Amino acid sequence: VVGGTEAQRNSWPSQISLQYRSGSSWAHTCGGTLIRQNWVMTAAHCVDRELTFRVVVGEHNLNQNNGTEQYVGVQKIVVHPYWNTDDVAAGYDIALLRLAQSVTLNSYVQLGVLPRAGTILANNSPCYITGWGLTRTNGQLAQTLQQAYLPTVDYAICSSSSYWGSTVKNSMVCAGGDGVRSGCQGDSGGPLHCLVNGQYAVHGVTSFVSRLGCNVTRKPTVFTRVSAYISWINNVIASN
Repeated sequence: VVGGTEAQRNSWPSQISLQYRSGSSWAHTCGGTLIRQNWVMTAAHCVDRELTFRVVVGEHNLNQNNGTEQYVGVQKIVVHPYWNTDDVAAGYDIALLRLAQSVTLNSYVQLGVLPRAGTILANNSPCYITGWGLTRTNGQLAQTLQQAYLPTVDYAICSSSSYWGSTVKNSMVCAGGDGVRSGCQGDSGGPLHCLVNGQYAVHGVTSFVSRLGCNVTRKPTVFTRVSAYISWINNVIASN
């Protein structure tokens, strides 16, 4: 997250860190949202590499443990069947991870709230992106979980020629694009949390930013629209 602030440790308890095995260690690569005690929602593109993945729930500072972490292996990966790695503009950038064990819920570890199927946000709706992604274009991952206020940019604006043009689809949510705050590499897969009727719900799965940089005016961060995939999510979980 470029241009954000450190979150409170209990603000975003559905946020997970998706990590891969790197030698004798583990490295954060992506975010995700805990959606059952044994299922995480992330971006398809985060799992294109055939790596060994784990999920960390309750995490806050990737560089300093505080005793609220739980670590669990990824047991099964179900990528959206229409995802194509070489065509992120086509959409379908979503995947579900079944965890090896169910995590324990507490004030740091909670299920994310998903929207009802088909819900679209009015333009300029209030949302926050969260994650450990780069804090500057070509920078480094955050140590502490970051948040940034990123109001939505509706489809009509986001798909206009000076924004994302035909790269954005109605199965996506755009947010931000001021040139100051944005997602960045390493935020992918994580949530866009939007305040509706007094409650935050996870309306987005971080999918892409511009090739030119993370915080780029008229290139809002682009998320998979969770509410386009409710039936898919429920069908995968019921089948597995």
